[PDB]
Order: sequence, then structure tokens, then C-alpha cells
Amino acid sequence: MFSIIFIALLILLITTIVMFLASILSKKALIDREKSSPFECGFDPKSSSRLPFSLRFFLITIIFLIFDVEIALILPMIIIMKYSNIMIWTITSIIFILILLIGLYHEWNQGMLNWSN
Amino acid sequence: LISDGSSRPYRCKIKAPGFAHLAALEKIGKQHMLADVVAIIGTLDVVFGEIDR
Amino acid sequence: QQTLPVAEVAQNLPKKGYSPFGTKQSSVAEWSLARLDDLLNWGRKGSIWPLTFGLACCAVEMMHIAAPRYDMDRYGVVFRASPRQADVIIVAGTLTNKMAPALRKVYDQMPEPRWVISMGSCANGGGYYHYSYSVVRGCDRIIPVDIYVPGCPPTAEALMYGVLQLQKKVKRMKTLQMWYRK
Amino acid sequence: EPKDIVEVPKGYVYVNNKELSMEFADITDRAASTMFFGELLRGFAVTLAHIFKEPATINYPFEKGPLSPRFRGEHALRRYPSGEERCIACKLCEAICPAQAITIEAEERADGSRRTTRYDIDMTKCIYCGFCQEACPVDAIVEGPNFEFSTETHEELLYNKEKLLCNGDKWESEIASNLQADHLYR
Amino acid sequence: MFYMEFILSLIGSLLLIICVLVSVAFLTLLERKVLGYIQIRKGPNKVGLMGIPQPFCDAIKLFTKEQTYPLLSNYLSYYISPIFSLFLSLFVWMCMPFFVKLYSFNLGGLFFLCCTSLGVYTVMVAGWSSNSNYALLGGLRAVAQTISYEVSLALILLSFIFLIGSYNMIYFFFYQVYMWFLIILFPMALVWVSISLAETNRTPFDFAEGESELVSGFNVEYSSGGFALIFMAEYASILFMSMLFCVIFLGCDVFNLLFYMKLTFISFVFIWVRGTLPRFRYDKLMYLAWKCFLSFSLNYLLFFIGFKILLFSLL
Amino acid sequence: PPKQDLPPPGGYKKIPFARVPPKSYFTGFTTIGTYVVVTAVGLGIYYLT
Ligand code: SF4
Ligand code: SF4
Ligand code: SF4
Repeated sequence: MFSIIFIALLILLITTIVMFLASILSKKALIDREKSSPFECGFDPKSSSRLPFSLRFFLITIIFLIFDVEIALILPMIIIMKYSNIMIWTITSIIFILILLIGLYHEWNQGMLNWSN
Repeated sequence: LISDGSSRPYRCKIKAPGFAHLAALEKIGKQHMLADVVAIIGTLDVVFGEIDR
Repeated sequence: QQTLPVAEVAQNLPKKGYSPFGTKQSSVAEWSLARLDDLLNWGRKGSIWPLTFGLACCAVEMMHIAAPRYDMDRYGVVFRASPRQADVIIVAGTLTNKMAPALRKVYDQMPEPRWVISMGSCANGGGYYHYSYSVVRGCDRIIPVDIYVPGCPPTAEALMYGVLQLQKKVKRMKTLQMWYRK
Repeated sequence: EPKDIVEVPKGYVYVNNKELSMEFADITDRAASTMFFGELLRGFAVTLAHIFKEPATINYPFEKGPLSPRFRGEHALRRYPSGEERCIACKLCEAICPAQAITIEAEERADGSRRTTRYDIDMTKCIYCGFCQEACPVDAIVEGPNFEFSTETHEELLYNKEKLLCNGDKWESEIASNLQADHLYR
Repeated sequence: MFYMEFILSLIGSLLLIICVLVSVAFLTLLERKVLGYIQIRKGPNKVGLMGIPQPFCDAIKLFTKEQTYPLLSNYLSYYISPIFSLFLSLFVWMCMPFFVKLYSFNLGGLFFLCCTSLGVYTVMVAGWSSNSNYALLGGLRAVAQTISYEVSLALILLSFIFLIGSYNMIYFFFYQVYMWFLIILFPMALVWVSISLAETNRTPFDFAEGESELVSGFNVEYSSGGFALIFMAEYASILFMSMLFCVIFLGCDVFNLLFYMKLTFISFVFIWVRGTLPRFRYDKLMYLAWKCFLSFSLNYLLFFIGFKILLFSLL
Repeated sequence: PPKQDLPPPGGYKKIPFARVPPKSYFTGFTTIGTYVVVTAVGLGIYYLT
């Protein structure tokens, strides 16, 4: 691994050096009150502009986590399949996926993504 | 077009279809997604100049 | 007014060189700084990125140039939407009072070296609406214009000819070579 | 073809009356289209094909054109075949100029001839409409064919009579050609 | 001997880094040319000899262009994200397969999942540093796109993983030694193109940077040098996926030029999409991610798991 | 000869204004059945691999 670690450190150092170098290569200009404003198509930005956090994107990412963990559970099936007892490996894995489908199809009839808002 | 009898037009009001077509957007665009709004502006085909002049 | 040389005069004359500075530099520093300017100008000249402001009527020609008849990316020109990544601004159409502060803001949000082409008569001097209560008479009164492309609108050939003229201006700009004197 | 859904009289064409069949061959066709993106494949192959069409880019400025004899471009004040100024200061060109981009002041030259002193055009106000030349009674001023007249400074665009005369001298041959082409036709 | 081993491992990593960077920077031209001919344009043929040095020209412009840093104190945080993104897009290469040992990198598929995952943090913090609602919407839309597709991406992998019988990528070569693997898993290839295209944020799934809906998405508030790094990072990404498509479906023949012919064709195919498809909506894509792909992947998982059970039965 | 823009002798051939689809290479039955055939042969080859 540490061969990988050192290479990444080397790259990152070379990366920052390049961007550090470009920071000196690019000519400077006297700062301007307006040059450093948020871009709002050329009309003054409104109040703070911090978006509302009343929304669903956490909800989708929570679906991600559930399936992301479930993915973790099924990752090792590749290797153990040669070793594990076949009934248990067969049925056990099959019901994983089956429950996933039924969760999905039950959830389509729920249709939770088609929120009213 | 209103002519007062001279060689110079007296009043020339111009009704461009894009005018009314765009006013309805405030109602047409209700609740659709942002991407839908942009596509709605396109299908309105409200070319400019004719709207404000 | 001057005029082109005649056939025999051309025969006597040598190659016109490539770097517009020439190759008469005296010392090593002069000669070196001449080349670095040439490289810089070559970079800024070959790749130039309009902002596509394009308010009106003129904008249609601003699109025809992107069209495949007088191809402009052929020359290394691309329409970046974001002004932070756009290097040039082709102000085209009329500048009404509601727009004046917007154009100003867009201009200076763009980082330099920034060049402006005033396309069309409406931008050049207010064009056909010059004596109007709502129009900025010209766009010289809001921003520093660099190249004027007369026309109403300019034929696409005229526009991209002006682009090449901007490339020539970008080619002859003296920044390192003459910093050395500064 | 499937039947319609609204019966149409003439003078019209409904663009959606065609029914989406429920025949099994018809549904399986659509299903197979979605399962293997046949329509995308058709469009995909189109663009591959259309690489093999030669691009229509003019190698400007070497290759260039085309225009037509009536093209409205750089302005020019012509001169008679003797070399005398054609303009007589009749001032119609100014009177018609929609943008009011023309300014004229005329007097008598010492010979007693009616001629201009100042004759100014602002090609930051001109719209290249050509009303001036359509009005001039002696073809004094014309929309010459040049269109690459691009300047780095705004002041350089306001032409006066000296600049306009120079363009006329410079472009006289081409302008003569066009007028010979269009005078009897205009 | 041993230190011979280490020295070469570092030379190869370094050598690959310069090549992949110069390739993608130089590849940008091939996008500009190729797209130029999809459209009836002629594409860049002006600078140098036939626009060959066009991308070097571009870099010179950018690095000369100043760095219009946003609001006063953001200097670092705005200067971090481009580094932390180009780093991922490069370093993801080191897991790529060789017969000529670069690494003994096992769990390569896992590492693929991990690097492809880390793109979310780069884009999100980049938008956050920018502090402009335009940039912020782009980041959120960008985040949602990537995060949603990873779910399908994982299960899609597993189908191949089972079909090869390990997580070591190299076994793709041994199992493809007779007949290519696309011709077995044709539908997966179309889905995998879409997944890969979604990851690199190209169109039809162009919401993250996009245009005409967000000015440039998260990219909108980026000056030159940062922008060049982001732009290079994306193209290092588009190449790598093209490589991964090649090593999975199309032979994995690392020591055969035809493999590199296949690299170009696939990367071309990405462009071939760029100039053809229109863009999706937000919601329609999420349907396509969960309601279409996840179902698809699970079926093949349940299909191939049985197949390999039957295969194991036979032998 | 002509002195003014007029249509030539015989008028002009009618301009085509009719849509025309391309060759419809496959149908739902053919497409799916061919897909399964390919997959089945693919399974066999993978077995031997
Ligand atoms: S200058 Fe002419 S073409 Fe341009 S916006 Fe004005 S009227 Fe239109
Ligand atoms: S219309 Fe012709 S002749 Fe009369 S003033 Fe104008 S240019 Fe001179
Ligand atoms: S072309 Fe039209 S606007 Fe221009 S000077 Fe002639 S009459 Fe005036």
C-alpha cells in the first residue's frame, strides 16, 4: 500500500506546485469592489442567497445510504461462493435480491418520488 | 396606425404576439421544474425587440 | 493615407518577419523578452473566448458566425457562457438604461486582459435609436471599447474580420518586452 | 396506418390524430424500441453518416463570399468621368436619411458651382439602409461594396468628405461595375 | 532486486501521469475537431499546423489570465477543490490493469467504486466555496446526479465480478481470451455507457456544469487556473471510463495496439453522444436511475447468480 | 430570351414536401428473438472459456 500512499503524496505535491506556479504566472490586478461579487447574470445578488434546507435531497441520499449499505452486504458474495455451503449461499443471497425487488415494486405503487412537493 | 393627415404618422402602436404569449408565462410556469420553464420560454418563441420597444 | 507597395517593390523587400516586434533586439534580455511576449501573445491570440452577450437583432449575426459557413471555432474561438471563463465580450444590440448597469457589472466581473468588440451600429454609437430617451448613446459611455465593427448588422464576414483584427491587436501587445523598460 | 381520433375536414392537418395501436405486434415493437433504443440507434447512425459530408466553411480571408451587386457597405462619394465631384448638395440624402447620420453644408465654389463644403456621415448612426443612394439624383453617394472597415477607435468612424472622396477614388472600378449592372434595373 | 522494484513502480506512476495529462489536454482538440464534423463545421484547423497546438494555446491563455478570486477570505477554500478533484481523476488510474505489473492491486473494483464516489465532495465544496446561488444549485444538482447513479453502478459491477470470479480486474483478460464480453452482456454495455456518462457529467446527463439552465453550474465562479484544473480533471475522467469500458467489454488486451484503437473509439463514442443527444430533466433522470436501472441491475444479479450456481454445478 | 423573372418552360417540377421514413430493419419479434439467440450462444462460449 504505502507505495500507493507515497505516489499519491507525490502527485498531490506536484499538483499543488503546479497550481502554486500558475498563481504566480498569472498577472495581478488591483482589486475592485465589484469584481468580487457573486455572479447573478449581471443584476445585484439578493439577500444572503443561502438556499433553503427544506427539501428532499437528504431523503434521496438517505435512500442512497440504505442501498449503499445493502451493496456492502452483497459485495463478498463473489469470493465466498466457492467456499460456502451452496444451499445457504443460494437461498440467502436470493432472498436479499428478492426482498429488494419487492421493496422497490411495493415502493413504486407508493410512488414516493412523485411527491406533491 | 393613426394618421393626422400630414406626412408624419401620428401614432404607431405595435401588437407583437410575444407580448401576450409571455404574460401568460406567470401562470403557465406554475409548479413546473426549472428546466421546464426554460423550455417553455423556447416554445413561446418570444423573440425580443417586438416585446419591448 | 498610404497604399500597398507595387510588384517590384515587394520583390526588393524581404519577409515581413513573424513577431510584429521584429528581430532587431540588441542584448540577450531584450531578445529573450521578445520571444516570451511572442509566446504569450500567441496563446492569447489563438484561443479567445467570447461571452455571447448578444442583446438583439445584432445577436443573430453573432450566431451565424458560430454557424458552419464562416466557422469561428476554426480560428480558436469558443462561446463560454460564464463570464469568469470568457476572455472577450461582443457587445451587440442596443444598450438601454435598464441594461447599462448590467453591462458594466458583467464587464468588470470578467477578469482581464479583457477586450470588447462593439458590434453593430446600435452598440457603436446608439445606432438608429441614438436620439432616444432610453438608450445609452453608444456603449463607449459604459465600457472601454476596443474594436468597432460597423454594420446594421455587420455581415458575418465583417464581424469575424474584426475578430482577426482583434487577434492582430492581441498579437502586437507589448507587456514583458516593455516592462523591461518600466 | 391506425385510424384517426378526430375527423378532419380539408384546409387542415391534425398532427396527432393518429392512434397508438394496442395490437400485440405494435406494442412489442415499441417495447423492443425502448429495450434496445432503436430510435437512438437511428439517430446515432445519422450523425456518424453525416461526418462523411464535406464541411461548408469558407477559408476566410483567402476564400470568401458570395455577395450580390446590390450589397450595401462602405459609403463613397463618386466622381464624374472627368473627375469632377458628382455631388451638388441637393441635400435629399440628408432629408431622407432615417438615422439622420448625414450633415451637409454647401456654398458656391469660386467658379460659381453649387457644391458641398462639409459632407459628413456617421457610420455609428448610419443603418446602411441605402435610402441615401436611392434618393440621390445624380448617384453622388453610394453604398460601396467594402464591408471590412473596422476601427479600433470610435472617432475613426465619423467620415468627412475627404475620407468619403478617398473611398470613392479607391473603389471606383467596382462601383462602376455594379451600377452598370443595376442602373437599368434599379 | 527489491529497490529495482520500487524505483520502477514510481517511474511508471510518474510516466503515466505525464502521459495521461498530456493526452487529455491534447484529447480536447479531438473533441473540438470531431464535434466540428458531426455538426457540418470544419473544427479548429487554424493554429500551428491544422490546429494541433490548440490545447497548448488554451493552457497558456488560462495561466496568463488572472485569478479573479471570489470574496476576500475564500482564497484557500476556493483554491482547494480544483486540486482535490484533479487528484482523484488522475490517481484513479493507478488501479487500472496491466500484465506488466504496475501494482498487485487487488480489490480493484472496490477501489474503482471508491474513487468514483469521491467526486461528490469535490464538486459540492467547490460550489460551497464559490458562494453564488447559481454555483450552489449546480453543486446540489451535480451531487444528486452522481450519488443517484452510484447505486446502479455498484450492482452493475457485481454482474461482471461474478462472471469473472474475483475482484481482481486482471481476470477480465483471462475470461475474454476467446470471445469478447460485450457480445454476452450487450444490454449492460448500453447501461454502463449511461452510468459512465453520468459520472463524468457529460450530456445527456449534463446537469452539473451544464449550460443554458445554469450558467456553468458549480464552474461558474471559477477563474483561470482553477478552471483549467477542473476542465482537465473532467477529461482525465472521461478517458478513464473509456479505458474501463475497453478493459471490461472489449478484450482487456493491454499489450495489443488494438486496445488503444479501442480506447480512442470509445472516447470518440462519448463525443458522438455529446453532439447528438438532448438533455434530461431532473426528475426523469431519477426515475431512470432508481425506477429503471436499479430494477435492471437486480434482475441480472439474480440472473447471473443462478447462472454461476448452474455453472458451478456443472464443474 | 427572358427580360424578367418568369418560370421556365414546362413550369417547375413539384417540390417534394412529403415525409418518408427509412428502412425499418427489425420488428419486436425479430429484435428480441435475435437478442436471446446471441445471449444463449454467449453463455455457451463463456462456459467453454
Ligand atoms: S445595429 Fe442594426 S443589426 Fe444591430 S441591433 Fe441595431 S438595428 Fe439591429
Ligand atoms: S443626394 Fe446626392 S447630390 Fe444631393 S446632397 Fe446628397 S450626395 Fe449630394
Ligand atoms: S444608408 Fe440609410 S442610414 Fe445610412 S447614410 Fe444612407 S440613408 Fe442614412
